Amino acid sequence: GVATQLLAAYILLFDEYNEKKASAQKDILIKVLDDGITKLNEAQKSLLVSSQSF
Amino acid sequence: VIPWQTFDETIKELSRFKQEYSQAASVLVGDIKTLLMDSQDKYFEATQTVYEWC
Repeated sequence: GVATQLLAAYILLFDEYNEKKASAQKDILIKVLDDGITKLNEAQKSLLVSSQSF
Repeated sequence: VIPWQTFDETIKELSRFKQEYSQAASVLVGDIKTLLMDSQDKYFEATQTVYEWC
């Protein structure tokens, strides 16, 4: 729900190049994608440990 | 004139052998079932990790 709106804001604001918001857009991208990789990996490890309990 | 006690001792001694080896074999086959399911979980996790990297 957060990623699908930040990426839509990225597609909206940079149809043409915006040099004033260019240094912050990269930080927002790095922050949200590094958050997502950690969350998805921990969700997979949790489901695996749950499957190994039967 | 009718040896019923030796008959009962023989029946119970032939029937205890079978109880002993059923109780011994069932635990070991259940342990092998647990080990095979654990090995299939480890196999899934390793090949899924390599798939996601590729």
